[PDB]
Amino acid sequence: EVKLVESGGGLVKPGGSLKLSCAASGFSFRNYGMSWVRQTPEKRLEWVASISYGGLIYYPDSIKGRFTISRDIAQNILYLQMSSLRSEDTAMYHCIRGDSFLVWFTFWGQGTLVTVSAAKTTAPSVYPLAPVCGDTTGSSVTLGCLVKGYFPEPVTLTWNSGSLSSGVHTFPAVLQSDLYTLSSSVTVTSSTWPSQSITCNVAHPASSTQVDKKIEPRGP
Amino acid sequence: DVLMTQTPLSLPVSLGDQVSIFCTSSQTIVHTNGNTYLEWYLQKPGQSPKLLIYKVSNRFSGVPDRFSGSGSGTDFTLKISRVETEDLGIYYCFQGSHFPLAFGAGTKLELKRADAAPTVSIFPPSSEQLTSGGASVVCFLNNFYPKDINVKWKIDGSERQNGVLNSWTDQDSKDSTYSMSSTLTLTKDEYERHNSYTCEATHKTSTSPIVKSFNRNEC
Ligand SMILES: Cc1c2ccccc2c(CCC(=O)O)c2ccccc12
Repeated sequence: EVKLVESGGGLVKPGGSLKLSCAASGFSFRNYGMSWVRQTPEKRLEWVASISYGGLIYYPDSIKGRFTISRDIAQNILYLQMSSLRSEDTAMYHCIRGDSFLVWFTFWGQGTLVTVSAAKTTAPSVYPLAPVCGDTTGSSVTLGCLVKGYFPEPVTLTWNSGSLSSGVHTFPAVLQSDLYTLSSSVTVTSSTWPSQSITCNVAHPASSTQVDKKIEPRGP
Repeated sequence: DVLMTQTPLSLPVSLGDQVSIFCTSSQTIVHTNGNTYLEWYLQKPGQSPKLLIYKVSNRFSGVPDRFSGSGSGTDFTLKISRVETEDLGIYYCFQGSHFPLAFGAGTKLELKRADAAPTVSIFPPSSEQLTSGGASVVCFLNNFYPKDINVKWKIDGSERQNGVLNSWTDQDSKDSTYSMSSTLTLTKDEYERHNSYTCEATHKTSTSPIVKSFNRNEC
């Protein structure tokens, strides 16, 4: 069974260096063309580099010079040395076996995440979002939770420890200024809240953070 | 350099539909060996991209018979004769005939449903954040369809189109709608400088925006 396993991904500061490895199985490098393709946070696919079954190397001008694909044919391991790293180099890296002059990316590896940032491990700021005096005048009531300025990703958010599942919307994090911010909303019946307890449980493993915030009605 | 263009960036479909996804090259993509290396990939949520079609029209082994490929010159096309629930995800085209090898932006195959007005919820800064010295006004525009929407903020009647962070959810696997969070971030002092915070939503179901507001000092 053909296999391609990427390793080495992780957090690296700008301008820094990192080495990615790709262990192959099921085939030999002397018979297949190898490549690295990355998917940026925006979900865009970019070709990074490729080495032919013969040794021929190819790089796109943006990567040329900064990154370096090499291969250990003996130990059937593909590599990608990264340096002169920028934040745009942040993406999931996949090594791929292709068929020379037939198909470029026939078999993909699951990938390894490389994150380039100067940010430091920062526990999140978890704030309880209570509704304004207006909204609450109806059948349902939407609550919320603001998880601001945390690093790195990811954090885990639940409502009432998971007890509150249906009618939830946890939004994708976004960098505000080198720090991640995320938000979740939970809609429930008017007689469900505030009558019944509703809590936003957020955890940020990297900083050994496990906070809980109960949503209380506003007002004087 | 050959740039690959994909449209639409989002194709709403109903299951059982015969669909055609298009991809164009900025110029011809014929390798010096006569072959056209145009490939199509399907990235299924959570997984990595997988080969569907290679060299314009060759279906890769193991790929369903409902997928086909065609094209010539600068126009290439991916066909799915009858869509299933497994075919939903993003489709990428790619040309490897010339260097640098180019990927298309991708086309997201999504599900069509009945229009749904968004539920707009506005939330003033938490009493807690205020003590830390900050003020983030969040606003949720939930379960709406189609996915196209405009969120406008107005602090004291005056539009504040600066310093706003927006995030969108992927189509709901259950009801098939979309939701979005829009967080305006100010400072305790700047926030205390205004009274009226407003969140307006322009959905093709309103034109005359869905408005939710509050006054710092009162409601
Ligand atoms: C997969 C793959 C190819 C797949 C399809 C067509 C050509 C490929 C080439 C060589 C491309 C060239 O010389 O222009 C490769 C060269 C090096 C490594 C892989 C390659």
